[PDB]
Amino acid sequence: EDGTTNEFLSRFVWIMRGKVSEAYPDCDKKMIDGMLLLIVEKVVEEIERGGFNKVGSAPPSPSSEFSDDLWATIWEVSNTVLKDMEKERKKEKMKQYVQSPEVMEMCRFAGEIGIRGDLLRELRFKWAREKMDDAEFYESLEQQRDLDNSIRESETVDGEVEKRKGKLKYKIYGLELSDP
Amino acid sequence: KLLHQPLRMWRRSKTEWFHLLKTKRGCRLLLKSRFLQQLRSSMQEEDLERTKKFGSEKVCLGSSFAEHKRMKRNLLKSLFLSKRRPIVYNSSLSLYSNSTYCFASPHKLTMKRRIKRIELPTHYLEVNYRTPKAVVFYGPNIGHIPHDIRLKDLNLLLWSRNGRGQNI
Amino acid sequence: TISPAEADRVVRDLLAEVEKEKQREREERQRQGLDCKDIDDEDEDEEDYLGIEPFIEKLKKQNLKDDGELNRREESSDSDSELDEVDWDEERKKEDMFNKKFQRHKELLQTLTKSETLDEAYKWMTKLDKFEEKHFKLAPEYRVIGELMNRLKVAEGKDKFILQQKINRAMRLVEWKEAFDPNNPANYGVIERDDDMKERDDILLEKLNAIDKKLESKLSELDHTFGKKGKRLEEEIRDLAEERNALTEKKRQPLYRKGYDVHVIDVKKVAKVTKGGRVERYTALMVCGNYEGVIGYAKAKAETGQSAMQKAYEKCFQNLHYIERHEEHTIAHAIQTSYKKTKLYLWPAPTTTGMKAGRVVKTMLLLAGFKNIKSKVIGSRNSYNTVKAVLKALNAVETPKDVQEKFGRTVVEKYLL
Amino acid sequence: SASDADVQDQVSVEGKAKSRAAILDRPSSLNALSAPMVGRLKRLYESWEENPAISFVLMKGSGKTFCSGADVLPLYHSINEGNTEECKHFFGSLYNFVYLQGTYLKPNIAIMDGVTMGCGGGISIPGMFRVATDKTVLAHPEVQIGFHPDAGASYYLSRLPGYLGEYLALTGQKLDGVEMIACGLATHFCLHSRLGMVEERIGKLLTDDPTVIEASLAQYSDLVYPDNTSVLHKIEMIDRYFGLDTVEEIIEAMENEVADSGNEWCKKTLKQVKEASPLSLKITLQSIREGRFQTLDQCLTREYRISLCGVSKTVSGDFCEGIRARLVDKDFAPKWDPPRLEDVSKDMVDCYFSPATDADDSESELKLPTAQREPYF
Ligand SMILES: [Mg+2]
Repeated sequence: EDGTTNEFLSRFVWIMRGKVSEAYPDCDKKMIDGMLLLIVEKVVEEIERGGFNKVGSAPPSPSSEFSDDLWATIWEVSNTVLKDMEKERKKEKMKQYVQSPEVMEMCRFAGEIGIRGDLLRELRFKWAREKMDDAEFYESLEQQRDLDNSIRESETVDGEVEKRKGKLKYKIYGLELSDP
Repeated sequence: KLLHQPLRMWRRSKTEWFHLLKTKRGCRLLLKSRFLQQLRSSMQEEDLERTKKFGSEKVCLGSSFAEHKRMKRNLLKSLFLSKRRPIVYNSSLSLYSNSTYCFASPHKLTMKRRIKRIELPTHYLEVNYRTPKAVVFYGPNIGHIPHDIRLKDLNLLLWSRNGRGQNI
Repeated sequence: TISPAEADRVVRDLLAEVEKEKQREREERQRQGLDCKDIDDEDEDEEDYLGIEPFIEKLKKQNLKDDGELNRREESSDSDSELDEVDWDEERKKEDMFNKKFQRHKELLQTLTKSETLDEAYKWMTKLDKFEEKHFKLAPEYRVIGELMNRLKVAEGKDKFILQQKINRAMRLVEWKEAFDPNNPANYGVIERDDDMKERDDILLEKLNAIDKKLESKLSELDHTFGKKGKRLEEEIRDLAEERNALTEKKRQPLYRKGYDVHVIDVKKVAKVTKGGRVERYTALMVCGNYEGVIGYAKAKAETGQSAMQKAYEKCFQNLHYIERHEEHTIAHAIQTSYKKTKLYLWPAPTTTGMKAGRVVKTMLLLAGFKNIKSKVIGSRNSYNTVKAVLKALNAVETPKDVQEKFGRTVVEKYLL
Repeated sequence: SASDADVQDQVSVEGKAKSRAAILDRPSSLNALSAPMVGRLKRLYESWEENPAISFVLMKGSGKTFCSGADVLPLYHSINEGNTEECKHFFGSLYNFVYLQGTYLKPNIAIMDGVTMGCGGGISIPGMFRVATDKTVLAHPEVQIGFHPDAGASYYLSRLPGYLGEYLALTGQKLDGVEMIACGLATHFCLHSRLGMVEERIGKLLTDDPTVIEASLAQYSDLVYPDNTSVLHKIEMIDRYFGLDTVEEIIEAMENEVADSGNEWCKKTLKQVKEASPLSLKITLQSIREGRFQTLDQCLTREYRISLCGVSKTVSGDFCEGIRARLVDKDFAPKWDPPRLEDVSKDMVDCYFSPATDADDSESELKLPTAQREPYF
């Protein structure tokens, strides 16, 4: 879980540093560093309050430490960062869904029929897209099972009572050799 | 077709059927009758059933794969959400079972023999039966010659690559 | 079905409806003036619409002559369907096989609605998934064909042509795959008694394993046993060995493959000489094929010709080759092989040529699925060496796929160039 | 025609049972990429992807050099003649080939059997499999010629662990094959003398599965571990010094440590830094740090904008001066348009990253078939 939040912090700092330097140009860099620290502290306070969902679903009241335009820009930058993560994770899943064996055998049969060129590529991407939809529906059912299991467990307890920024980790041919 | 009668009593029955064809009015009324309409509907259903020998219902499922799956997604979503805390469940089960039965039932070749139908040479002969007159406009087809010989026997003479529709 | 009394009712109703329409039109005309010369003596005596009156008089006379049983079935005239000769037991086993699978399916869907815990619901969902992926699974080729049929209903012109050709090819491939799949137990038979087969093999496998454990334990307790108890354990071991031998015999059921044709090439009487005279046996050579590129052969020897043919028929599915054909009708190129002193030549031909071959070569090429080949057997016409030379020739043909893999280059048909 | 017989000799094809290999054979320029070579390579790879009889593809080099980068002398002579169109066409062809390599539907393997510089890494490192040998030397000396590490080099350098991408893009430091395995830029390693063994094994595989190809490459590959004197054992220095906000901060901190600690690595890194153009050092740092949080089509887009600004001589002529000094006159003492780092302004380096599509022009933007390719890497 540290990787996703750390990437969010890295993207958010990289955007908001330029946003703050454009916003208050006359101030020196140390003021920018302090305001970036305050902004990231407020954002991680938001995350520790209610996750990444409330950072992208509905705007809360702004803090009096920042202005309303500053909180609006922070909200839009957070939306942009989460959309970039959604697109990147979707592409990383397409990487393994295009090459999945069901899509591979359907493409093998299609090419053996004579379907080549753009039509074959289109059908490949389609079949990968219905496989992605099936697996994400399966994962949503699994997550709902987990949440309902946890809430019913918590409700039945009441009845049953009374990233290092540059470290090497050498791995070759799928063999981890990081031990001293 | 649905009147598989014994020989002697059908031969006695044919006189009454021949009297109706004596007049133009009788032929018109036989054409416009619910008897031949039921015969037509049963033959339509019978011709529909024979298509399943070619795996027609599997092509129908392959065409409609996404919405057939979406029915199961809807059923699982309802039986998760409205159950984690029943006519909907019975209706969805009946629909999914009807669809699964319609798409997965194998072809049923019955005991009753297929009726042999008169062919019309409309691929290359255009007929106006009023005079009668006809015009040739195309060439014949090797797969449409109305002989009652099986394909495996006749392949010993023709040596045809059958299945492409060509005269090969 | 339809009762014959119901047929008499409907034909009498039709004749009555003719009379009612005639009298109603006569009434409508006669009330409005309009003399009825076109109704009387034009729909009663001088209609003669089909020229059927002599046929009526001929049929009326032939219906008042002989006596039999009036409701006796006879042989049909327009009979000879001739493809209606399929064993009905397999087909009526397919019906309740599908019915048992469907009832199991309905039971799991009804159990999915009777859960109370979502862990249980997830478990029965996974059981339903494993059931549907093993018994109600649609092959991916049908999904490709369905997508192509979806494009085809709105296609026109050149696209309609090209999609029709592609779906024709796909339908041929899926029909072949469904008919001749070796993994389907429906594609097998029994031969004359010399998932049911799956479980009847599993029960024998478990029995054999149990007997082997028991035999190992008794040999273990026989090693340290001396005297009369040693003899009693020896007899017990012999009984166990007899049971295991009988159970091993019960698993050896030869199977034939459906959709294959088996033909005799040669039945010969051979002889061996003893001091009592000549000992005469029969050899049978037979070939088999599915008309789709698969060909095999077997040679058997027995006391009679029928028994030799039966042993060869049981052995004929044990050595099957797959032969590549060009466009399902001919060979890719001209091929010349020899087996011993039998030289065989084969020449490919265009698509309306036919098969020019002698009977051994013609039978093997027919069963492999070829249509347009010319051939010549040069030298010795030993039928068994001819069979072996045909199989040697058909396995030495280099297809355009083979050339493409051998030379690392693209091979194109010249008319597509 | 007959005039393309030299291009077909420059990019050879070797065919195997279910695989094709593209071979670079320009020994005069040490396999440097020209515009017809990139056009031929793009045509070959498009046809091989379309072919369902080909399972995977290869890229090799003949000689002691895999690929020495792009052939910049032709572009220099074209820029000298006024028109900038030839440089433009070469650049969108090269970036289109790099984008094709990054999004390729079949497995692709690169054999890196020598010196790899510049866009030579750009055509191979986006691929699925990469084989490094004991003769493989990877460097990025684009800042010392007056140019920037383009062709997707801002994509894979920015994704290295720590701030090693900045160190490599600013100093032009050589990487070996073992170190390239350690950095994750190479997938497999084998000796030069053992390459016929792997090449014969790979040639007659009849599989589409990348797992089978990976297992075969690992089985026939060599097992190596980085030495004690490797670059990666000094990664903490890279994160300490090259992690600073601006270039002058890095130079000042390294100078302060050279005054205090007298670190020989710091002196060598200073001698590496001082040989580069001040403008392209700043453009390089900005593009390396911008490319960390964006996809390949975006990285190639602003790399195209930087390239098309650097060839128009809008704010500087350091490209032509570096090319002339290090390739034509060969006195190897260039004089940049800003002699110093402090002369370079924020507005000058923002001219390279500007949306030139907003200037009512169309061919100043990089076209990419993102709809047809539907990117997934
Ligand atoms: Mg002779």
